[PDB]
Amino acid sequence: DRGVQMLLTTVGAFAAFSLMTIAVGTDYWLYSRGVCKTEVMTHSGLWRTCCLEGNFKGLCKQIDHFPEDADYEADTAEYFLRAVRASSIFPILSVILLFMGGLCIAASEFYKTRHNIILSAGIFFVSAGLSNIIGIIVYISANAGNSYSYGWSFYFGALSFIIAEMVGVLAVHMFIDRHKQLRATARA
Amino acid sequence: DRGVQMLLTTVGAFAAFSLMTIAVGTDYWLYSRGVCKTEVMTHSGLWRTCCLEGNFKGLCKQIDHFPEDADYEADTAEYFLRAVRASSIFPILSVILLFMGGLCIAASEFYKTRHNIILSAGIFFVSAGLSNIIGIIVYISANAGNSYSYGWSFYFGALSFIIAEMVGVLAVHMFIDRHKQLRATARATD
Amino acid sequence: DRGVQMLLTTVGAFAAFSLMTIAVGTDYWLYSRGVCKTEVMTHSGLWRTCCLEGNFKGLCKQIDHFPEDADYEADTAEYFLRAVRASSIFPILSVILLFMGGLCIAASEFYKTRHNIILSAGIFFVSAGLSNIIGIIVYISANAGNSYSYGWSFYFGALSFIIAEMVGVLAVHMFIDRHKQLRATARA
Amino acid sequence: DRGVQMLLTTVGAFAAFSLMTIAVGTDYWLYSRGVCKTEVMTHSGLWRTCCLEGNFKGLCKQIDHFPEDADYEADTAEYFLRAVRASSIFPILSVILLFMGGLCIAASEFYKTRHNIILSAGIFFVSAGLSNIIGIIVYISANAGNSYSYGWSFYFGALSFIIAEMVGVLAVHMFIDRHKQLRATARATD
Amino acid sequence: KPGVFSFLDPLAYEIWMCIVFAYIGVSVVLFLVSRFSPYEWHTSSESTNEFGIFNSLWFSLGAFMQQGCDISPRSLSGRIVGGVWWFFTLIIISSYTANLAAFLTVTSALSLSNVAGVFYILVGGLGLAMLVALIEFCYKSRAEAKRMK
Amino acid sequence: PQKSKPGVFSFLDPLAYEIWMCIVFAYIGVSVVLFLVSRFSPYEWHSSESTNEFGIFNSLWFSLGAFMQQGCDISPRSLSGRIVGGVWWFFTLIIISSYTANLAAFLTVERMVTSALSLSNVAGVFYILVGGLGLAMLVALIEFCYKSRAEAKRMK
Amino acid sequence: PQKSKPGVFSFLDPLAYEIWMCIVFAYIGVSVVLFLVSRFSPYEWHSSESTNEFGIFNSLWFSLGAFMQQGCDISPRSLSGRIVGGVWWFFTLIIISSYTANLAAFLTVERMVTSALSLSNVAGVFYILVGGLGLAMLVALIEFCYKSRAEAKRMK
Amino acid sequence: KPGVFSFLDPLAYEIWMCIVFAYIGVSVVLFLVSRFSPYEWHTSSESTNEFGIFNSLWFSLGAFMQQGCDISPRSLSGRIVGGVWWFFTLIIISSYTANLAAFLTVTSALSLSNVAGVFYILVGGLGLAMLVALIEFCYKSRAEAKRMK
Ligand SMILES: [Ca+2]
Ligand SMILES: [Cl-]
Ligand SMILES: [Cl-]
Repeated sequence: DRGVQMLLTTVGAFAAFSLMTIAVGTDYWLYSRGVCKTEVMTHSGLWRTCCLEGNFKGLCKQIDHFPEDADYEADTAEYFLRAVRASSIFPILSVILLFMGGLCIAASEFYKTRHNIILSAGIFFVSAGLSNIIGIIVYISANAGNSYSYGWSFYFGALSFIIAEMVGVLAVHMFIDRHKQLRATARA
Repeated sequence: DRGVQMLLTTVGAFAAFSLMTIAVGTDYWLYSRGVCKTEVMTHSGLWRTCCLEGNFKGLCKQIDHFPEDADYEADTAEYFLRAVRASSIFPILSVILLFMGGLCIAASEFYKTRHNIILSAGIFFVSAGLSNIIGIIVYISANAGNSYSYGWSFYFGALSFIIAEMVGVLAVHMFIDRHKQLRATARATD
Repeated sequence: DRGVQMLLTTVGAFAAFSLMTIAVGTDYWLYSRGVCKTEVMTHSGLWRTCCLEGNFKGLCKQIDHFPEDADYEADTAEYFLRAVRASSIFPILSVILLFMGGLCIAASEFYKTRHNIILSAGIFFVSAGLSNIIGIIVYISANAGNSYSYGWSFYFGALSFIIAEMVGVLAVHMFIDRHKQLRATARA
Repeated sequence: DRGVQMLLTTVGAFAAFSLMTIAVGTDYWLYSRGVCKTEVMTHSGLWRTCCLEGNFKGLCKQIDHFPEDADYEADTAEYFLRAVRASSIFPILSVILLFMGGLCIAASEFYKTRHNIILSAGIFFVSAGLSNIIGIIVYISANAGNSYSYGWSFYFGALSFIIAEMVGVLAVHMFIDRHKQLRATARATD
Repeated sequence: KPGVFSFLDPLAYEIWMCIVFAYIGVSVVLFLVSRFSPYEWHTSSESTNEFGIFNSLWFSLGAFMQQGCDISPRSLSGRIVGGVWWFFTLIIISSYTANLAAFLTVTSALSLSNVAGVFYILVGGLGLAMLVALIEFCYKSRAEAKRMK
Repeated sequence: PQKSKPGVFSFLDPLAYEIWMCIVFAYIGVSVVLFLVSRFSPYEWHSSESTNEFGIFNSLWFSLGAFMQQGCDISPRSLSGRIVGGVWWFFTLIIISSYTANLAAFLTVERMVTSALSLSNVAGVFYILVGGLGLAMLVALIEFCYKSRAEAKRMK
Repeated sequence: PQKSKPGVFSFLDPLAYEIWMCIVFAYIGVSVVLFLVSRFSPYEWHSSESTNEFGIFNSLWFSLGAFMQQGCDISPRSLSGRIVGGVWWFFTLIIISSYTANLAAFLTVERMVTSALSLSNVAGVFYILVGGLGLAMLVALIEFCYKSRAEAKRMK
Repeated sequence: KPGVFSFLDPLAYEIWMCIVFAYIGVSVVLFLVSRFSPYEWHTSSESTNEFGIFNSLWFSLGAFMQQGCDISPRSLSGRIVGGVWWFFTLIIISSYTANLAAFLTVTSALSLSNVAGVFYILVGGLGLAMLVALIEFCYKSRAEAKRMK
């Protein structure tokens, strides 16, 4: 049904947006050993890492994305990857693309005569999914530079990517159905 | 040809069930060195191990599925595999599914009107074969975890799996033929 | 044309039979170092090996297919392979099959009302080819038990196999054409 | 669209021929250490090697394709490869085939009735590309048989091969279009 | 102490997760570029291609499994997706085979205890497929019974 | 004593005999399940022709082709058939990679009881291939003879 | 100093750059020759439709599929086209085997200037795949926009 | 000193010759079992299958090259031939790849001097195919010119 499809697509869009917004704004991206001052269990996110045990429990410290190493013989690829991870450009791009898809799906309901808004929403949703993929790869690969595990914030982003792709599929299906109905009306 | 197909299906079903029951009951699964007292040529099945030749020839002892000591509990996967082997749930499940397939075959031969019973029998036979495959894999994996050989009970189980799959194919063919005949009769009448 | 095809089939059958008969009846199967008495260049065949240089040039000696070795721990597979090589069962079987195929072709020429003789000839020819394959494999594998090369007898047998398979293809094509002509006559 | 296709085909043919001739003539194929006197940064093409920088900057010497001594004629394969490289037969053959393709294009543009000229031009262009590939492989293999780099003559040859293949595709398309138009006219007239 | 799923050892967990993510993304993009354009539909309306979302996922799985398929993309964007997926698949599967050959050579025949996991996965997939087939058959039978009333 | 050369059937060495028997069983079961999920439903039947071509023989051929990494003329189209095919594909990938990891090393191992492969290490597969060709020829000839006798009896 | 991790495009390491450029050239030439031998003859044409579907784009797709060991919906049927296909198949077999011999070892080599593969060694292929998906999306959107503008101008 | 054809090193030339012999035999047997029976022809007369000698050789080559085909045998004998050829092909190609990895692991990138031989074979095949296509075209053109007179 058109109403069922619209409800499912809107619900998925909102759920994905909320999950990704929580993922960006939370500090449970990774569990690893470290120091929250300036080596106990630490939970890390995108911008800050905090300890979970010991005397320094509950203290959060900002992530140093540019460590003061010897720095000799440094390829620009590592600096570019570190800058991409520090700026979190792809998670933020995914957030903005999801929000723009949500506005497009909202606009189509108030602009039912216009059909390319739904296609734009689908494009935005699948682009947000691809942005999620690139951001996840960037974050994991930057983590490379001995036991670690990811919290629910990382898996929140994973489910956000999956839901965004599913919602994009549903939006493109709605576009197909609208154009097919228009063609059938024109034929008769 | 329906009658000869029915007879072949019944004969194969009974043969597979009998072979699986004999294989499960009998202890001629593996020939390997061991002891029957709570190193000589012994034979072992699913429940008990007995020795051949020697002074303790013909003495059977139950298999201990949790050897060594200290009750090493560090990984749950090994405990799960050992429990699955000890219960022998998959060969027995294969036997049960074969029995339900035979019962379905008999009920279909009695009712002669409800066609879904043939499909249920075929499904039961296929599932019995799959359960036999799983049980064989579990048994061999637990055995791996001194030259050895497999007895005639193991090959009885293998033949049971093969015949069960054959009977499942025959039953599905019978169901398809019944639906085709029904459709042809419906087309002719209308 | 049917006459051209039959002429080519007969010519190929005769050429293959002659080539294999030369291959079995010659002593240039293999070139290797050895002794022709009871270590100079020696040319070997299926039954005898002869020298090509030195004081013993021109002297031929029979091939010992059952050497007097220690013989302990000898599997029956090696003995069976040695027996197959010594008997040359597959080259002789190929020769017999080629001759029988030629006789079938001649009979079909003299029994034109009968059509299964051509199919029998094709079966005989392809079976002779497969026999050639097995025979050369047996001979090479038995040669395993450091420079060696094959003479023109082995390659004569190889060309005999190729020609036999080609002639079998032609004979089966003739069978197909005869049956097609019969079916066309029956239809009209 | 026939005229624009003809113009593109002629432009590409001329570009490929010019690039191949320049690449063959010029000596900026490889940058490597060497000597120009009968170890400094030198450049080498297909015929001669010249040095850059230093006191002997700008001095060119002909390449000796049979280095070392003792005239080691042990294996004929190496001698064949060295002769093939020294003759430079494949790049020059590519140049010749490109010239014949251009000549065929020009002749077709005049006759306008014999359609086999376009097919011949396409065949010549394809063969020229294949000869260029073979020449590149022979050159690199002989070079392999100290960091090095490839100059702009090597990439001129590569671009020549690419453009020659593109023009061959265009010429085959033109031949197909001419035959299609002829068939359509024949069907319409009869 | 390799587990029942030791055949997944040559690649890391992150690689497997990103493989699933990439498979989903490639299939979705294939469906999008195949079916979004109204000019690729002609006259219900039948598309010029058989590349729905289900068929796109099947094509992607066949490409990654080195097994082939009965359909192939024909448009420019669809073929771009297919080619980039082919390149990714070739690299990933070749890397897996090379690292597996390295892992198995740390000449002893492989034992069944090393592939029991893949056997279990196969039987579980067979059971799941049978369950879906019977559920679909029951749904169709119930619909037919309701329509016949 | 003398070093033992690999046997005629040394191509089965890389995997244990238990794995070989389990592979045969898995192949049979997969073919049966594929045929079942393809053909059992009367809603897949149209005197009547099935929507798909996945009979028992065709299912066995498909499974053999998938295991040999070859492929055939048919492909499952239903959701359940595709689940069966995909899981069989994953199984084939894992098993074939494990088998072909060190086949050449397994074909030349000498036991007491880099070099090019010799024909003695592949004579077994050559023998099996020729035997298969002969078996196919015999089956085809038997089929032709039976058909000819049946046609003659029909016309007589 | 610090050990250098393999680059983002370390998957090209097993073969030299000369081999890569020669592979690209061989692929282009094989596609062109396949198209030529398939479509040049007017006797293969029937307003008129060709006997085969081996146009330039389809030939390129076939060659790419053959090189990626995937296969496509078409296969050459003529004697000349089959020679091209077979020789390209032999070339692909040799080259792909040589490339995939030691890919994993080439993806993890550390240089001063067994372990599981990590995502850092495959981030390059993941980046390329996502870029390809984006490029395909852009091309499809451009095609739709151009078609819509053309249709609007046609109706106006 | 490996030659231009060093990619054939992992197998002995005897194996290669027997491979050609086996390929010829399998193709011939495929043609025979596909086309010999008059009961497989129905009504010129059109066969039930597309397995002529040329198509049989093409199928065998595709099977050995790990490339697939557009046709597959359907009869019992034809499928027996195809299955035994598939088994032989899998064994032989897997052995070649394993021995090639061993030969190349006697991490240095491969050089073009190791594959120049396969490149030469490819270009020679392309030239031969073009020659056959042009000869066929010339034959057809001459026949058409003679018929038009
Ligand atoms: Ca390998
Ligand atoms: Cl017991
Ligand atoms: Cl120069």
